[PDB]
Amino acid sequence: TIQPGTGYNNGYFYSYWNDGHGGVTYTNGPGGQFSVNWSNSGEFVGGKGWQPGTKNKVINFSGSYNPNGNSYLSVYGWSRNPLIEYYIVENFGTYNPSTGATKLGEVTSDGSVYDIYRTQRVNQPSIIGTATFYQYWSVRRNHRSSGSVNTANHFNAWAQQGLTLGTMDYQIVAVNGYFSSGSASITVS
Ligand SMILES: O[C@@H]1[C@@H](O)[C@H](O[C@@H]2CO[C@@H](O[C@@H]3CO[C@@H](O)[C@H](O)[C@H]3O)[C@H](O)[C@H]2O)OC[C@H]1O
Repeated sequence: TIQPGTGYNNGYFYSYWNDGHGGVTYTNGPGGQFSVNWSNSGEFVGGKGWQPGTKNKVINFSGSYNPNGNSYLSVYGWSRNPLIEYYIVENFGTYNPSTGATKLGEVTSDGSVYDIYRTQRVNQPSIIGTATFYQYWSVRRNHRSSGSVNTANHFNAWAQQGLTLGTMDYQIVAVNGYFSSGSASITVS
């Protein structure tokens, strides 16, 4: 079990963040493996991957994802200049993160269609401090907890629709949570 923060474990970059509310335990395991157990958490996100990401990485993931409430399983990361928080959402709990959001396209990739959206966070935490910034989403229609993600298909589709990315910062397979409970065990490569 580890502190919120970033670093490397068994060859993989990890990032683990929470809002200080408690109720979340994040564990690094062998190789590309990590687990998350949470109960009446606040806001958090953690996982394993790369620092920096690339714009054509093929990300593989496998495991078990059992949210009880608001939670996502995604390819998650950031760009700088412009500052963008992005998600390729493979599964989720009680809330589709695109609810109420403007649909800006579709993309077929890795066995499913995905719907593309853009949202905005206002004076929220980020990799550069409190800021206002856009979020890009691909939301998979066919939910799963194992597979491969050809990231170039999403980044290219986003760019086509006017959702461009800057320089890549980190890029991980992550479990997100917002005031919820659950467990998950995921292996990345
Ligand atoms: O110390 C800083 C770290 O705390 C800082 O971490 C980033 C903080 O913002 C986090 O993003 C939130 C995760 O939840 C999403 O649901 C929200 O939309 C985000 O606002 C991000 O994951 C962390 O990496 O990085 C900067 C350090 O100096």
